[PDB]
Amino acid sequence: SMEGILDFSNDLDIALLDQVVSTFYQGEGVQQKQAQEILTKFQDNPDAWEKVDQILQFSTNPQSKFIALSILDKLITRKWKLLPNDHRIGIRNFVVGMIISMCQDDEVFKTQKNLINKSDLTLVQILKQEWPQNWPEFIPELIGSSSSSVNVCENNMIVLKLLSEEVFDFSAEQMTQAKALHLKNSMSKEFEQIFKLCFQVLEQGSSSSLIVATLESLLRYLHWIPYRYIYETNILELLSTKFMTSPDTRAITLKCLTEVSNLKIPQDNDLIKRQTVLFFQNTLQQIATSVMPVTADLKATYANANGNDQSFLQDLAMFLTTYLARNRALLESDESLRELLLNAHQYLIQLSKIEERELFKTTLDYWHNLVADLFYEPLKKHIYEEICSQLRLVIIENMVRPEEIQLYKSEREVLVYLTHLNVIDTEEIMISKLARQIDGSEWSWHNINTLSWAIGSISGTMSEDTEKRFVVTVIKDLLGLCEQKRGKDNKAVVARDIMYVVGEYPRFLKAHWNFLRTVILKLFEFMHETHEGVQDMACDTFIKIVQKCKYHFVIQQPRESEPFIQTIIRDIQKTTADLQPQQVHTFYKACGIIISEERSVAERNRLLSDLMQLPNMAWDTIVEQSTANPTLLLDSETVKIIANIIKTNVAVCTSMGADFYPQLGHIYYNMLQLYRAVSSMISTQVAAEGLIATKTPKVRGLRTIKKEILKLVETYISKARNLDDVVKVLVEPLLNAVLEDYMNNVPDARDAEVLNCMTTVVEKVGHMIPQGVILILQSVFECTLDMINKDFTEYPEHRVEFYKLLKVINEKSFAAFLELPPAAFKLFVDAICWAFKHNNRDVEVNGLQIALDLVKNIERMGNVPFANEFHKNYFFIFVSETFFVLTDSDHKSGFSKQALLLMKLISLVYDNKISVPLYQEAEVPQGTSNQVYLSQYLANMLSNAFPHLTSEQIASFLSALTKQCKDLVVFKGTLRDFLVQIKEVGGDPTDYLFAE
Amino acid sequence: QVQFKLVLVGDGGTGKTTFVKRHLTGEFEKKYVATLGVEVHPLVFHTNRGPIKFNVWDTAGLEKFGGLRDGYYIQAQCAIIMFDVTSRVTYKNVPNWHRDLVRVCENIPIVLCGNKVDIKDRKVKAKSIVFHRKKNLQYYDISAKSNYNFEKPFLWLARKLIGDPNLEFVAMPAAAPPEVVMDPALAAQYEHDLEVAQTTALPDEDDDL
Amino acid sequence: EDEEVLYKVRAKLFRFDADAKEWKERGTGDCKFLKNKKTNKVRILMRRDKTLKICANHIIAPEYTLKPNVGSDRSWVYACTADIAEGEAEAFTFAIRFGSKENADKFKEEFEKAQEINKK
Ligand SMILES: O=C(O)c1ccc(N2CCN(c3cccc(C(F)(F)F)c3)CC2)c(NC(=O)c2ccc(F)cc2)c1
Ligand SMILES: Nc1nc2c(ncn2[C@@H]2O[C@H](COP(=O)(O)OP(=O)(O)OP(=O)(O)O)[C@@H](O)[C@H]2O)c(=O)[nH]1
Ligand SMILES: [Cl-]
Ligand SMILES: [Cl-]
Ligand SMILES: [Mg+2]
Repeated sequence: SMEGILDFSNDLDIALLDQVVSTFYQGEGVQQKQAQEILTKFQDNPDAWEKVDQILQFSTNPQSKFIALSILDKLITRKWKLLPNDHRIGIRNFVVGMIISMCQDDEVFKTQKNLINKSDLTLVQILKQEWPQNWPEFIPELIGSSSSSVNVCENNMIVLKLLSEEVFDFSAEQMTQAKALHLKNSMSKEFEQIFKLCFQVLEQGSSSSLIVATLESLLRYLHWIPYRYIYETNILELLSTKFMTSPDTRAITLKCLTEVSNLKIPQDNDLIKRQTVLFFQNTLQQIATSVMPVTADLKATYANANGNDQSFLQDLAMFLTTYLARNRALLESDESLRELLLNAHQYLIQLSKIEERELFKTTLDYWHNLVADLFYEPLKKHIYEEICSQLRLVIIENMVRPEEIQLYKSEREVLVYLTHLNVIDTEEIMISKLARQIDGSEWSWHNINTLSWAIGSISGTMSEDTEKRFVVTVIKDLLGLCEQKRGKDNKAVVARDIMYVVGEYPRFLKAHWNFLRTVILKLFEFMHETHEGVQDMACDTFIKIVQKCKYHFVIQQPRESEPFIQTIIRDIQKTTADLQPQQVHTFYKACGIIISEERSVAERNRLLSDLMQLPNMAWDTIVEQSTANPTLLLDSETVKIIANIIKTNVAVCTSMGADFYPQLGHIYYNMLQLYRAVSSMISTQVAAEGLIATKTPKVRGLRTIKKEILKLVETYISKARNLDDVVKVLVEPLLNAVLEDYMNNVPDARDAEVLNCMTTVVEKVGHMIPQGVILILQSVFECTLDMINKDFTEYPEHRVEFYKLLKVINEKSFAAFLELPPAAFKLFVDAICWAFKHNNRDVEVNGLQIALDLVKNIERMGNVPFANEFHKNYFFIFVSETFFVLTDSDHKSGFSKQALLLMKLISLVYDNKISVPLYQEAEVPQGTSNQVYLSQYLANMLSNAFPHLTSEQIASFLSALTKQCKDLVVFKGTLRDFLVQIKEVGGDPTDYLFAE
Repeated sequence: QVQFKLVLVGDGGTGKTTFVKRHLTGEFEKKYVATLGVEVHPLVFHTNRGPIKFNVWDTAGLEKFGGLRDGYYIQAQCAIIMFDVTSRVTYKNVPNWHRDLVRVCENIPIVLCGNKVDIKDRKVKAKSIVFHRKKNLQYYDISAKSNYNFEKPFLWLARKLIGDPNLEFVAMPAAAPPEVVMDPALAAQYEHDLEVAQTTALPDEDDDL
Repeated sequence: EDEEVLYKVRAKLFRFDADAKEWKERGTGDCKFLKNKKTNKVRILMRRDKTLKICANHIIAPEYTLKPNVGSDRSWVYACTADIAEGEAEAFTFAIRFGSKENADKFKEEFEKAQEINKK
């Protein structure tokens, strides 16, 4: 029976609508859901707007009226200009009348805020259409109607707030540039009268709900009004005294004073400087006397979360940081403003102790600005000594782990600046916090961790001598703390923090070889501790120390028989015997970093040979047994050994790059034979067991071997220095091993990593292997396109790697596309346009870049038959495909590159840089310029796609577009204007003449 | 038991439905099926202050599937605004969702959630996310996929709605489960159903669990 | 608690949805084998990380058999006739996955020990 309202042939039963709406808002389960669907179909009926004035008059349900206003809003915003003037004036007067009537009834004003606010927004949508050109008296009549009633006055403040938001805050995306400018100038022209009314209400006072609504509208005005309305009236004084004293007005007043602090203000005027000081002094005095003194425990207050305390304290942090970041110099050179300056900063110290991450970050951004200033600005640090001392304790007690990247960075930078400003105070706070870990008073895992992160963060800031004494003191103390602690949980925590601290002080390690040596040998002992976190931390600390101190492992240190790298390699089996595979790979990666420091080739190659001894011997015995009998691979355990050998090679190649070549050369031939043998096993497992085989641990293990081989080759080729050897030794066996295997596997068995490996090969040596690039395209192009051209979802990794490969081929070896037969070239153009339609931002962006690069590649060919045949066949396909993704609202992330592509395409024709006619003969006079025909083709295309536009709108848009096809920012402006106009009927064609 | 209307808003594909479903059933839905208008689901948490029920209005982010739009916000007592940290446009649209929401719901606790922080290539950097500050929104980095901070939006809203800053999620005692006898008539039924299930692969076999 | 913890292991639990012919995750957290100190009956009790909501609550019935999943070397699938995690006792096809083959094999050992305790 609910479906009754969807039958428009019969007059609407308001009592039935009221029941559906009640069922939706107050009902449950299946009933709610059905009411939901019916209400949506009702609202979306294009004639539903004719039912609105009936529902507004005769409904008892305020939710029905709300939904009626939503229906009205779709008409006003999309189709308003289709209505006769009489009908528009009728709706306008009904809406004003309904608002005034609801406001004059005290009961309705109190209880129907939802429906009044929705009515106010509906009126503002009418103003955007009608005002001021067709409604010059609106503002005068609103000002007039405001003295008739306190309810109407308060509601008029809501209307003016929403108007200001719609015109100044949200216009950029929702209106044409010309229409936004028109409404801004219109509000600007009449603001004097609006302000007069707002000031009177604030002066005349009385009703708090009216005062709050007026201050809410002022917050919006402050985004755009000139400073003189604030500084040349009593308003600064009222905001910073009266409105700070009462808690109803205090939150909004603080937000107003924050925006006052951001007004554009003359810089060379002592009276304005004094007014800026005064409102700050007044605001802080009202806080200290009516809210809380400077000493108050804001951490405790915030935590207790009474009433609006949390929002108030957030707003105070925003006010203090905004004002002081701009104005603290106003308070710094006058002795009588010193107390105000330090009290403001003392409130910020108290706010900084609140346990609230997002508030802490806001105060931390201010502290960064201040201590950066004290670091560089002459004669300022002494002012803030006591503020800085308290801030050192706040930052040290709040230090997060370096894994929280941005917050750790911000904290580190503040602490480094503070350490420079007073190294003795920083050291004393850190040593005394350590003492309270040792005496147990502040002991916990969190507390020793946070302190260790803080101590780590200031490495490099002290003089080498001060650092030396500090580091020894800290390590001695953490060692004592470790001894003192009982049970492996506690000891592991302190051991990880010792490893952490030592790893952060490379300058100290580099100066003290005996210390560094002991640290490494101690890290090697910890690599045998199965206690959770200890092996991982030992390996992470080892590679971190090696990255910073590698030179010390590659020279012979005095009183050593050999470079320490030889000692590490000699004992590597024993050292790594208890590590998990990923930890062994880190260890081998670290050794690779050291070995790359050796610039003697013979000695480097020998260290590399010695490091790879264990994986090379495991490899050799497998290749002997594996080739002697192929069936030995099927064994789960051998697959794991082979993958871990390849991963060890990847790890060492990651740190050695070009230097890795001799080791790659040792395994290369048998590694590509193993790639082929594993490929056979996957193929015949899929044949025997079905596509499900690709999910089995055995086939995933085999595929891991193929992916690590491709990863090893891409890792080497991406860092290779000798490209002649890459082309002469590596490329041919690689293409033979991987391309046909990729092509001749079923989609589900094809490795996307093949596309990734080929991208690096084309990137690095594409110019040197034209025939190899042709072979890459022939093997991967059509079979990969067929995997990804059925939907936007299947084979997401192939999708991404496919367009990265086409992008690099189109940049480096475009001749490979000239070699394609016409039908394959057509599939390439189809593939590019397919990329444009993607919502996945990786593919879409590569798609548009390939299109740009392709146009550039064709332009480069000059006036020749392939270029001419490209334009004749594809120019209009690229223009229409680009316009499609510009206008369909489903591809907004690609806007910039769509615009750049369309600009290139239009500029080609505007410059007469296309030699042949784009039209086929007897379609237009044979003289006809490509410019005239492009005009005609676009006018026709836009007219059919957007039949509600006038010929005038389309012609003006295209006239603007072609004139602006050398000015990207203006062109984009015109495109955005067009995207606004296609959403409505009767868009003004003169909007496309806009100039700033 | 106290029940509060929670409205979930944000761009299409930001993870609103995924996040709710994970909370309702524990499942991770990999597929994008765009919400049509709104989906309403009751969601209960057990706290040291007793059970709290959220009536979750999971709204459509796509304009063409928007349905009643701000009609869904009427009498909301709390809200989540969702964006995707892998999609800059979804953060650019946060002020538009906030505008439409607070025009209907003027004084409600609101959490801003940056979803999909599990994805390595993050596009909306920590430094860029400041919109919550002047609007007094709580902010969390979340992942519906890794469960990073997955409970935080509800725990924060529960503290705000109950007015107890020390409210915690608790474990409800688990009843002794029944001892039953396998029906001899449906023993053939069960071997079939188990065959289908053994030969369908578990998803995400590369994850830590 | 009126129960002794015999075994605790981190796990992800799935239930098979026959309609969508797919595995749907039900929760991640500590899977516990709990021995009732009154009846000596051993149950699986599993709670989700952070919400602590129950995703498994059933007797380790002697008639249950742990089978491999085709996809995994660190999972078991078994039919459960009466799980009360979501309330009303329901039959599920469950799959439980662990951090390693070793965790999965240890789980199987413990699950059999519990089946024998439940036979008494
Ligand atoms: O001057 C030297 O030749 C010298 C040699 C070694 C030192 N050590 C620093 C390395 N060390 C250490 C102890 C346990 C763990 C670690 C860790 F691996 F870094 F975690 C390092 C403790 C020994 C230190 N540093 C000390 O502070 C120290 C050394 C020995 C002691 F008995 C007491 C202090 C100095
Ligand atoms: N990587 C990753 N993907 C996620 C995450 N959360 C959701 N997704 C995926 O995002 C896609 C969209 O999720 P939905 O929940 O349908 O998005 P929505 O916001 O409800 O979309 P609309 O209903 O159109 O507004 C799905 O493919 C999800 O699996 C996350 O935390 N990480
Ligand atoms: Cl300044
Ligand atoms: Cl339209
Ligand atoms: Mg959804």
